[PDB]
Amino acid sequence: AQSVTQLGSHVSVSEGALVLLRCNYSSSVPPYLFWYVQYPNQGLQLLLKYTSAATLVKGINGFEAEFKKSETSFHLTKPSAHMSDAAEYFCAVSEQDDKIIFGKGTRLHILPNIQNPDPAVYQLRDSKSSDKSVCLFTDFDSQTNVSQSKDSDVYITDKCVLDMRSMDFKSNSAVAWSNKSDFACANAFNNSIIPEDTFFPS
Amino acid sequence: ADVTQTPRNRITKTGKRIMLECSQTKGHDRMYWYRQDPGLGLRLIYYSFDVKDINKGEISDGYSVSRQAQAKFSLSLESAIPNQTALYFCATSDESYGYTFGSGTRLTVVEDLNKVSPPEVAVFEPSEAEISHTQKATLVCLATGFYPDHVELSWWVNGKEVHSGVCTDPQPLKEQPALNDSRYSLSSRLRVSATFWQNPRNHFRCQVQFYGLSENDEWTQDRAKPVTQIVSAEAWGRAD
Repeated sequence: AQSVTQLGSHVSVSEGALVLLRCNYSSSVPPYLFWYVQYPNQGLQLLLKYTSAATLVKGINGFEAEFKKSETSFHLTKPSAHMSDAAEYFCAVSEQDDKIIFGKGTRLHILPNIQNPDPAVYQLRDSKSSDKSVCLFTDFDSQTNVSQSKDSDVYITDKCVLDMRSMDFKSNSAVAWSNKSDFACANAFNNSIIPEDTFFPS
Repeated sequence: ADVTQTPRNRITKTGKRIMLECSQTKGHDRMYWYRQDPGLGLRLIYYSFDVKDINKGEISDGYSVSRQAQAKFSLSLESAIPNQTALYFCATSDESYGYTFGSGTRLTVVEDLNKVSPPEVAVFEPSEAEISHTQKATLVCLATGFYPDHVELSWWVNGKEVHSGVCTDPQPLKEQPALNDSRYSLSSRLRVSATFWQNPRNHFRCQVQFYGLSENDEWTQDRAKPVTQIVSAEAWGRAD
C-alpha cells in the first residue's frame, strides 16, 4: 500500500543555486515524513521531519520542506547550494504504525562555479623508480564530462571535484592510466569530448 | 541509545553463519535491522517490539534474528551469500518515531578467500608543466590489485591527516570487468600550492586501510597472507 518515491538517483545543482530534492508518498492518510542525509563515509543524520504540526518544517543549516497533501509531496530545499552539501539524501515515511520506510536515495552533486577554466592534460611520474605514469585531465568547467575508456587496458576514473581550502579554489579532474607501451597522455582522453583549448604540454 | 553494533567491518566466505549484534542503553521497546545498498536505500530485514516479538520486513529471506533482551537484537546471515554484501544498520525507536541508528557494519561476502589481496599503492608526483602553468601541484595516489572492495583511503601531510584539497573516487573500478572476482583499483588526488610542493621539508603520504583476512583464517598459498593491514606510499617535496 504505502511507499515513498524520490526522483533520480543522481542529481546536479550549480554552486549557489536553489537546492531541490523531491519526495512523494503514496499513503492515503498523511504519514509522518523524514529527510535524512548521509555525508561521505558516515551514517544517517536527521535533517527535518513532518510530525503533523506545522506544514512548513524548518531544519538544520537552512533546509526546509513543505508538506503538501494535495500533491502528496514533501520536497526538501535549501536556498543556496554549497560544496559541503554533496551527500546522499533519503526521504522516509511512517508505515503500519510501527516503522519507518526509506526511499531509494538521491545523491546531490554540486557543480562548482569555475569562472577561469584552464583545461589541461598532464603526465605525472611515480615517486619511486619508474617508467610508470598516470595522466591527469584537470581544470575544466561544468560543460565537460569524461567518458569511459574504449580500450580495456586503459583505466579512466569519473570526474572528481576537489576544494583547496588554502586558496579557496575548486577544480575538476579525472585520472587515466595504463601498463601499455604505446599509451600517451595525448591519447588518454580521446573518447571524451574535451575543450578545444585543452593544454597539452610538451 | 548509545546504539552500538558489532562488528564494524567483516569479510566472510560464502556458506558460513555470521552474526551481527545491536545493543542499546535506553531500553526502547522497538528495535530494527536494515541493510543499505546503492540505489535501494535502507531496506528493513526484521524488527522487534519486545523479547517475545519478531516481525519480517521486506527482505527477511536468508536472515534470522533474536531479541535476547530489552537491550539486544541480533541478526544472523544463515548461510552467507555474495548478494548479502551490504552496510547493515540497526536502529531503535521511541513511541513517536524518534529513531537512533547504529554507526553501521560493513559486511563483504566472498566466494573464495584465496582471492583476497591487499592493494599496491603508488604516489605520482606533480607535473612540472602543471606547476609552471598554474602555480599548483597535484599528487595522485593509485591503489591497485586489491580484493575485495573494502578499503579506506586517506592523505597525511607532515604526519597529520588532511581533507582539504583531496578528491578520492567514490567507488573503485574493476581491473578485469568481465570477471566476477576481478581485483579493484582506486585513485585519489591531493592538490597543494606549488610553493608547498617545492619545499623539500614537506612529506606527503597516501594511506590505504585494507580489510581482509584475520589471524583466525586458514592460508595455504606461498604469497603473503592478505590480512587486514595498512599500505602506504610517500613522496617528499622537491625544488627541482
